[PDB]
Amino acid sequence: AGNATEVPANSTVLSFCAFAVDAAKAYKDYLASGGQPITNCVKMLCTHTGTGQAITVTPEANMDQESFGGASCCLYCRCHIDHPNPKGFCDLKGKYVQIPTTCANDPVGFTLKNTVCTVCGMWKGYGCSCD
Amino acid sequence: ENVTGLFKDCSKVITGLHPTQAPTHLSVDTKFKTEGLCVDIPGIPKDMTYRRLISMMGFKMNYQVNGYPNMFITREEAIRHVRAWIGFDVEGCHATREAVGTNLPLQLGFSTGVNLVAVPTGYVDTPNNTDFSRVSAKPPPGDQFKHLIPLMYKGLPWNVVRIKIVQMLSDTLKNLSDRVVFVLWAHGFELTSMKYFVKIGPERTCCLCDRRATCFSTASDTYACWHHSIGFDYVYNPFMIDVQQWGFTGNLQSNHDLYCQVHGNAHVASCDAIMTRCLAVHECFVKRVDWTIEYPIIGDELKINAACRKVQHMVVKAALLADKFPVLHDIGNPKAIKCVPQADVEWKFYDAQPCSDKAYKIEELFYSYATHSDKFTDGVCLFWNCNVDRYPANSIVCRFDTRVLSNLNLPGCDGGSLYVNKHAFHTPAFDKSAFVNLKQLPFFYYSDSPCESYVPLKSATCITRCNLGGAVCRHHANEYRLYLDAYNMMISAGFSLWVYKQFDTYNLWNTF
RNA sequence: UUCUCCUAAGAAGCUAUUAAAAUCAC
RNA sequence: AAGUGAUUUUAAUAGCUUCUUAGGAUGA
Ligand SMILES: [Ca+2]
Ligand SMILES: [Ca+2]
Ligand SMILES: [Zn+2]
Ligand SMILES: [Zn+2]
Ligand SMILES: [Zn+2]
Ligand SMILES: [Zn+2]
Ligand SMILES: [Zn+2]
Repeated sequence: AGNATEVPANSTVLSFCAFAVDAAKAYKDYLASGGQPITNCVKMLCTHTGTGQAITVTPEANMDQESFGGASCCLYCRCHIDHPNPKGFCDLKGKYVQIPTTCANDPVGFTLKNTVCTVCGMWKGYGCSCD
Repeated sequence: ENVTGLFKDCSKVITGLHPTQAPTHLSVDTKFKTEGLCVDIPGIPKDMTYRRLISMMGFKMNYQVNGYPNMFITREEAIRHVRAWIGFDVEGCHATREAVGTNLPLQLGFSTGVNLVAVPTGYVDTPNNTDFSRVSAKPPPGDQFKHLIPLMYKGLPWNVVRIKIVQMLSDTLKNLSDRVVFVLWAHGFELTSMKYFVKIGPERTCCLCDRRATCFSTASDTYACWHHSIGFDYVYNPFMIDVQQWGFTGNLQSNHDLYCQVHGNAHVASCDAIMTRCLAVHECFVKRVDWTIEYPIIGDELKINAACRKVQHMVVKAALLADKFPVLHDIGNPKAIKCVPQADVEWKFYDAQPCSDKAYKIEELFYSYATHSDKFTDGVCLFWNCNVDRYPANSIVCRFDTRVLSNLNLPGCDGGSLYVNKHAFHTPAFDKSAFVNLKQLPFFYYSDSPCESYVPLKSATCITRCNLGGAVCRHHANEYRLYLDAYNMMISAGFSLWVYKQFDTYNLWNTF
């Protein structure tokens, strides 16, 4: 009884960021030890012709991004632990995220290490042209 | 099967979730999934109020990372940390209303005999963050676990029973070892129930100290050893062994009672934790003294062993030089180490089994009373640290009294206890029926060393020509007091000397 | 008549999926 | 109304091998 929501490939990296004091730094280091990054993420069938921003309520990406399901990428909403930012709310859960396809094999590692630029509205560094 | 029962949504809501606010792909309902990739439809919006209990059952700690020390250890490094075994059994309830298909821990019990009774809580999934709140439970249907029915009403919130644990481990394991090795049987629902009080991470060090860090604290993000862990929530990096993967078939109560018969309310949450390590202790230590595995020094290890060797070198020489025994038997010494080399008796080594040497012609023999009641009739048999059920009528026994509890004497199987002092001796239960043929030993000191030339001591227990006279010499007063210190320290350590019926302390006097 | 290949049929097996039946641990 | 798994048996289905049968065509 109960709908299942996890595949056995992640069963050994979610059960290791679950028990961890800081599961951000404890997942950066999991990849370095030859492990494989988190899969089974949500991938949206957008049109690849949209204003590519980090977080938006509707799938909007360029020809080189790929809009994912926001929650799917927040590692914390993916191993069901507490979010570290004040008040404990996820800035992703509920809003589509668009990852550069250069790294779209493991978005869950992208959002953990990159950062959204405030006024440029895009992924700081991967399009943040703040010259 | 392509799935797992881990984080399996346990709600009773029919439909799935929106593309966003969906953890994985298998969780987006069939209204959105089209051609292996989800699509957004503005016809239906995302949710704003909902809660979906999450089943944290089926954790797999088979990871490995370059710094992170692993939990599950294998016997040979579980047998080296035997001072830090804590049985662990958690008995749990179910989920009933608007949530079905999951267990969640209710009563926890460790081998310290400590039932803690948490409240049924579980990680629900608000549309913003994975919460941690009460969920309505239902005691397990049946009768063998009937005691769980009136217990679902008298619990504690977790953050008040996460600190009862660390204030309980850090009382037992405070002065035995520097880690915790949960000796758990199922391995199943005992990792669903460690998500709530265990963190892990790279091996860090006690703040304010230098021992290994084995506690955490979400208030002041800082670690501690067992000593400086006052008011600390989580255990740090606990190791844990799984006992039924050592190859046991059948439930616990019928896999334990094959050996021990004094562990008994076998379905509560803490007598199923004492059976969980009384069965790990037994079939890991019961039948050998590995010798090869040294142990760290907790305290008094040198002095207790030195006092034991002194008193053993003492009493056997006294008995031999008193009763003029022609031959002396020996049982249970691994090598051939003659305790009194300056003797006339023939040291026939009736060892239990040959141990790594044949240089001294040690014999192989096992001792039982009904078998060897009339085999040894000549001389005296030295049963130093022997484990026989009953001792013969001519012997010098030193048996460890297993009813004394200390940081050395860990609890063991079948009433017997594990005395881990530089080695692991599994002495069986200390019963009075074993000493029906013997008596206790009086305190005394006898030496043939000539007297040489401060508080005057007058005690008839000391046997020296100087104290026989009016004035006691300073070449025997300090010897008497040091021997008294050794004797009392050993007796407090827990050994118990026994001697044959005809032992007369006066027979030593006429030797002078 | 022989060889190869193709189409179909029948057989047995392998692995994959679905359903129920039983057992064990929890 | 529906506790968690693990391995078992059969049935239903798909994929593939071999064997047999029939058909077609090539070549001697
Ligand atoms: Ca269990
Ligand atoms: Ca139990
Ligand atoms: Zn999140
Ligand atoms: Zn910018
Ligand atoms: Zn410390
Ligand atoms: Zn027992
Ligand atoms: Zn003297």
